[PDB]
Amino acid sequence: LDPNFLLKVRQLVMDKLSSIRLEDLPVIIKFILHSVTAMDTLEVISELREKLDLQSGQSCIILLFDVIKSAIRYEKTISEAWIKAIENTASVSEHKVFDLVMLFIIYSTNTQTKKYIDRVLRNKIRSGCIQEQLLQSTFSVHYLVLKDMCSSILSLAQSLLHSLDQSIISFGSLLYKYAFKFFDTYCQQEVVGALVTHICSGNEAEVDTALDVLLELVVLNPSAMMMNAVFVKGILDYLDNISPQQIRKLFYVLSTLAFSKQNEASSHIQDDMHLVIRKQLSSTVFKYKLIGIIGAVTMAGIMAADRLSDEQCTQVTSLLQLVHSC
Amino acid sequence: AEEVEFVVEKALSMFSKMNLQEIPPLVYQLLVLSSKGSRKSVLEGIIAFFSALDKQHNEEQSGDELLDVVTVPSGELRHVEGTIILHIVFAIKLDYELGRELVKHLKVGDSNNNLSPFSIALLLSVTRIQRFQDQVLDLLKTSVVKSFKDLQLLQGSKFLQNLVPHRSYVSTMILEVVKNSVHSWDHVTQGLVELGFILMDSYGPKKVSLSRMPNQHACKLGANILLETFKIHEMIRQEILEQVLNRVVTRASSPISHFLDLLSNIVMYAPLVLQSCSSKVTEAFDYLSFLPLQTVQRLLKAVQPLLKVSMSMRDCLILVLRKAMFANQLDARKSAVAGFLLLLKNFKVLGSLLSVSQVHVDVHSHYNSVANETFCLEIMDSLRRCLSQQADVRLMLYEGFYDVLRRNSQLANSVMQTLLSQLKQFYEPKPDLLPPLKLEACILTQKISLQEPLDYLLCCIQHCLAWYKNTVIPFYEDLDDILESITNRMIKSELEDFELSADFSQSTSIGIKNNICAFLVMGVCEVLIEYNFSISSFSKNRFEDILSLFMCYKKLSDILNEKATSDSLLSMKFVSSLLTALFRDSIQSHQESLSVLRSSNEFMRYAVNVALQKVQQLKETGHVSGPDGQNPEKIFQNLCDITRVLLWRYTSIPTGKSISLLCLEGLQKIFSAVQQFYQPKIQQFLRALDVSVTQRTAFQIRQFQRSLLNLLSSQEEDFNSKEALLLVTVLTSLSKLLEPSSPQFVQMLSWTSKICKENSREDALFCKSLMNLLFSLHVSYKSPVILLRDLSQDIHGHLGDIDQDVEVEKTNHFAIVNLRTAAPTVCLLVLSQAEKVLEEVDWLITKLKGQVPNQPVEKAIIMQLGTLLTFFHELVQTALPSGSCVDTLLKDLCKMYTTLTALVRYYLQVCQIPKNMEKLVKLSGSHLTPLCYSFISYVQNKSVATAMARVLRETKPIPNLIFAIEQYEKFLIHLSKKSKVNLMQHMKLSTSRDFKIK
Amino acid sequence: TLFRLLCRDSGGETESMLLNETVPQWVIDITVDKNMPKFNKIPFYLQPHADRLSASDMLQVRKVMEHVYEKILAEEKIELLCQDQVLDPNMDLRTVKHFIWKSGGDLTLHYRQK
Amino acid sequence: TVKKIEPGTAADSQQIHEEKLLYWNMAVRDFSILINLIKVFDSHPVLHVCLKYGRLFVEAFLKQCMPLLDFSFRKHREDVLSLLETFQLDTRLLHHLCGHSKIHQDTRLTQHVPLLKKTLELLVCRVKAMLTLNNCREAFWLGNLKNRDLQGEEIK
Repeated sequence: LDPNFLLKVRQLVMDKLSSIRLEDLPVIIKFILHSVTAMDTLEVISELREKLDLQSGQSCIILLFDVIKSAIRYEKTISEAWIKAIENTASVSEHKVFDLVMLFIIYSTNTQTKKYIDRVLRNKIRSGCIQEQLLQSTFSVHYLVLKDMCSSILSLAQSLLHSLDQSIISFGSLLYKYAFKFFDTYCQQEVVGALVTHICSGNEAEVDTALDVLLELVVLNPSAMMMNAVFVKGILDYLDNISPQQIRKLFYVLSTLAFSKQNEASSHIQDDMHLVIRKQLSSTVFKYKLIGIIGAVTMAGIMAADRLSDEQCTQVTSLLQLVHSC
Repeated sequence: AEEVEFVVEKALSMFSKMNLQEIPPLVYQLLVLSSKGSRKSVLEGIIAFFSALDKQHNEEQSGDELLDVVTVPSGELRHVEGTIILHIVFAIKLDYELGRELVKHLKVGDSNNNLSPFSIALLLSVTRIQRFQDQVLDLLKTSVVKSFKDLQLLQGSKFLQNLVPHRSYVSTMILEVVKNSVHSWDHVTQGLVELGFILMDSYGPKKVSLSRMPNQHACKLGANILLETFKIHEMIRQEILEQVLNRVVTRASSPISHFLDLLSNIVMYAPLVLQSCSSKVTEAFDYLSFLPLQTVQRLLKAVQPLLKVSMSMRDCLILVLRKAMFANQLDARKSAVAGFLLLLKNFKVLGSLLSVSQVHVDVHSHYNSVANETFCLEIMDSLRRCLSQQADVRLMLYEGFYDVLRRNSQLANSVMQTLLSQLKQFYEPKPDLLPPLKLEACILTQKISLQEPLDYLLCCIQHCLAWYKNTVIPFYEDLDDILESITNRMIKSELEDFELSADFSQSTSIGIKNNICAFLVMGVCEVLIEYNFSISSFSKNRFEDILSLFMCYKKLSDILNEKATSDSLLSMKFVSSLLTALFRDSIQSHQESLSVLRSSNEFMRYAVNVALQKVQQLKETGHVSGPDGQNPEKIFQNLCDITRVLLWRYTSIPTGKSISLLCLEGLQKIFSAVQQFYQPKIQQFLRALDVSVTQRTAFQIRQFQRSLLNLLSSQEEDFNSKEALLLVTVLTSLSKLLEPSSPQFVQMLSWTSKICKENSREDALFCKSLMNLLFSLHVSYKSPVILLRDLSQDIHGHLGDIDQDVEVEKTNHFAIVNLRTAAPTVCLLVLSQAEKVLEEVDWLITKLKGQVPNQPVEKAIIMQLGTLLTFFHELVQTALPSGSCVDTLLKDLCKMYTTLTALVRYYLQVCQIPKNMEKLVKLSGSHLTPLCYSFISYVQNKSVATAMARVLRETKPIPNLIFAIEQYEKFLIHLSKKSKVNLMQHMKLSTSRDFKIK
Repeated sequence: TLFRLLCRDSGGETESMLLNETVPQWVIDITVDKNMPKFNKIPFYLQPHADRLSASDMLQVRKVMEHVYEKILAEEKIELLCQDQVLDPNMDLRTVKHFIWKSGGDLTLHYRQK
Repeated sequence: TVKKIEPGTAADSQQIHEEKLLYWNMAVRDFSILINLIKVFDSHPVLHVCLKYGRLFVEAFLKQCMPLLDFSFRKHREDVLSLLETFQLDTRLLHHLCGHSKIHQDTRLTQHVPLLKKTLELLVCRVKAMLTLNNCREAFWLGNLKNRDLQGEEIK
């Protein structure tokens, strides 16, 4: 057809994007995305950003995002034009949940845009364009679409925690916390496994931040962390490259997790933590004996924490007598 | 702390004595000890030890498979090195600082002799830690690019070759890292693939010279890495093909020629592709309808080796193509036509041999040829239905029917009847009605666009008919009679019957219709010229028809040209055949008929010019437009036949442009095209013209050398500048074939030097080309610093001195350097060559500086800088024009002083001072520095926003030189303090300038 | 079973297409590409009876006899032994390692003057 | 303080340019008094400060004052010439300090000479650009200033 005629009818479709129904959005978005050329890619994508509001509701949105994934699967320039549209934005209120979801979609789909998405994401976080409440709203109302690419989110989160800016570091911590809360059991174990690798890395700032996330995950979801105690306990094998301050924090999250609940699952880790400390206290190495004193005092504080029966009171008494004797 | 270092060094010495199988346990313990103490020392010892093992193993392995002294078997050596690598990588996971030391120790611009097959393989597996993935892969990317720059610089300069002993390059190391990865190095493959794609992504062609070759070499390395990793490792070949298809299957229209070649090489191992990575090919097929036509044609040609052996892929493609053709959406039927053409152009046998609960059943039925014919006829009939579509689809079919009919001789009747039916729609059967072609039915009005390419329809008909009469004979008579009738009525048409000069405008509707109709008439005349040449053999009557057809073609061409293009429709085989008979035919019977064509000089020009177009198409696109225009073997054969005629006509008879001059232009284009594309066939190419490549090339070179002498023997006003420039261009291209270590090369250099020393032409362009040839030959022979020094003296003599009170003696070393060409032609040329000399010396100093043979290198460096000092000494006191000569000289003096500073800083590191270095310092202070100030004074004294930028830009060069001299003298104070010898006694006090306004 | 055919039926039209689909790459390398398989080597270090070497498995003892001869006609003056047993000069190291060596270490051959 | 002064635009008030020219004159006078203190206080720490911050003063002069002189050279010509002549006396003492540093071969001092010499020559070229933008290129003219000691005695 006539090139100008196609643009004119495309503009007519774009004009009423707000007043159309929800089911016809996938095909309409499919038509707009497919009927583009090289020079108008920047402008059509930019116009689509401000015009699309997205405000059977879940199913239509899922089918909407499924079309976009298929529409940009073989089109790299369209994805690059979307990031350029986001980067040019200079107002916080214009950034929206749909803006953040699309950034994760391009990251998971196209592997050639990883570095560009990362660099712009650092800039928006540093400038405050992307903020915790926007991230919280994104996960809260669109965790169905985000769940299919938890590994893509976690890879982004793990990379963000390697930075040197507290604003970026705090965002990467939240990306870990929200992934743990809103995803399934398998992606939760990846979150804990990723944190364990951060603690066993060697960077001071990385270790303390990951321990902060571990403590947070225990407090909000003790039940989900009780199933991951085996991986958290594995950090005790790498106490050589951990400072005494981080050892005390590591024993704090372990002890507060074991005594968080009183179910049969917690009784197994409760006695397992006792066994580890009883043999650090009795170790021949002086370094491990000092670690056992730190851990045993840390655990005794949580057992005796006031909110305790006589049998509970004699357990903390028994542990203290062990440290005093050793 | 120091205790840990001492015990580590002791264990490093024990490495040699103990067994290799005990090394991995020692390294694991040594890495743990490294955590609480020294980290770089442990890593350096392990890397250095295993590199020596790799080097020793390579030397002892190289040789015959007889009894060899094998200290370590290759099988166990790779196993040990593999487990050492995994221990280091695992240690880095728990020790971040260990990873930083490894990157720092292996950080690259320098050769970085620490890099080795062991250290490269160590880095590739380190990429499995995402904390180090980007910086390690960036470290490797910079290493290979810098390595290729080293190789390029060494190859082009003879001065460096005599000095620098050959060293292994990072490109070679990585290739054998892939080779050694076959010993279960699965941890290296992941980073191996990413490095290959980074090299292709970062350094792929961007067509959308100094850096293009290393970029092309870097991109080719990525293809080699990916291809070799594909063959060896099965768990990674699925990822490689998916990433390759991602880059290829796009609508972005980015340059993907390098990825398409990698895809073609990968699919050569079709059983490897079908075994694991089989779904990716089918998914790419599903997207063929959405892709543009050009992408589909190139993608399908890339996967052609896969479809040749596999039926399932061919069957899946047919299903996709059939679905795409039936789709109402356009731009998908065009791809279906392209897909069905390619399948039918290449394969004689087409065809084979579901729901949730539906399965396929292996029916054991013998192949049926009759059923195959119906399968092919069904597609052929579908393609006939596409001849009523847009002219884009019609153009594809006309180009494809010739190859379809050659492949499937059983489709000859179907194709010919299809062509006949289309021709009847535009042919007037009336014996007396003019014109014989309805050019108004070929025009679609809705804006005016072309509907039927009538000229291309007859080209396909004429070629298909020609194949029919010589392939299946040992409707055709109807076609033979129509073409004769068309020829007669086109000749007797007076160009008024075609409704043609009435408007011929590029904007009005009638002008657009007239312009298109002009192209069709010329296109038809070319095809009919080709038809009448072959038919009736060499007959005078038919050749008179050709001449009459040419006049109709030429007359319409002149009208369109002066009121103001398109490719010629002659096949390259016909052009080669036409030229051979038109210039090199002496058979008695043919001479009578050929005298008709030879009598028209305009026809002579037309025949040669079309041959130049065919060669030009090869250079631009890599293939020729006409039939058999994508067959490299047949293009090369025509190139040899055309070259023989062009060589003969130019040399046998000397001299718009003349015929002999046009043959010279074609010769230059062919020589460039042959070397660019048919590199391995150069010996065959030179053989076909009428010993080795150097001996045959020298025979042609001497043959063009005599031609240049004839023009130079003529007068100044009669000097044919256009021909002389072409001869030097031909000589330059031919001289690229001579071996530098041969007497033939020496004769070529001696002849070029003699021509420059004796011939004085007033053509600036001729002098620039001649000097460029002389310098190109000289640099590959020896250092041109002595040549540069003599040329600078000529410029000084012709242009005078800035002192205005002294008289400079005219050396007249070279006659080509006269008062007109001395500036800005020769001066800018010699300055660019001295720039390359300084880049060579800067490269040597950088290597020596990082190295700590030194005494031979140091003497050569000082000898180069000593001679180049006298070259600059002549230029700084020459009255150069205020243009770019002064700008380039000031920039080059800054480079000279930067190079001197780099040499001085080298001795600061070494001298804890030889006589040659001292004399170089003395010479710089007595012959360059005081005269640089005089030149600065000379330049400055004599004389919207764009002007604002210009005036501020001119304030940069002189202060840049002042900093360079002061930086040079700053480090000479350091050297005099360190070496206890006063080097500042040779340097006078710096001279400063002040401004004062009149 | 991917495909079954007789030896004489490979030249048929239907069998050739089926062979292209089913024949694996490791058979294509030798039958179509005409490549040559690897040559395995055994590393053996000679020790004088009272220097590691690797060679082809089908290398005869006579070749090891003459290598020592240049180090110090060759067959008549030098005798090789392994595990205190004299070695047949026409015999190869592949047979030596499998039969006489009777050990899990690298093959050791001892050279002594006849 | 010098870095904070802005050249303004050619469309600004005429008296505003006059006060900036007067302000630049006072800055140069303070520079003249400060730099001249090295004749009596000629120790290494004093010369190092003069060598380092003397360059920075010239760097700020040709980045701030020089664009200002481009706008106002026709209406204000005697002031611009007098300002340049007064500043030229300061730059001459900067050149002699550079020569003094190299003559005594003080490594801590000669490591500031190359960048000061570049900026001092950059000022001479920048004055030529100002004249060229004002169609007075033929009025520009160089000369080799004599090499002097810190006290002022000619070195010859």
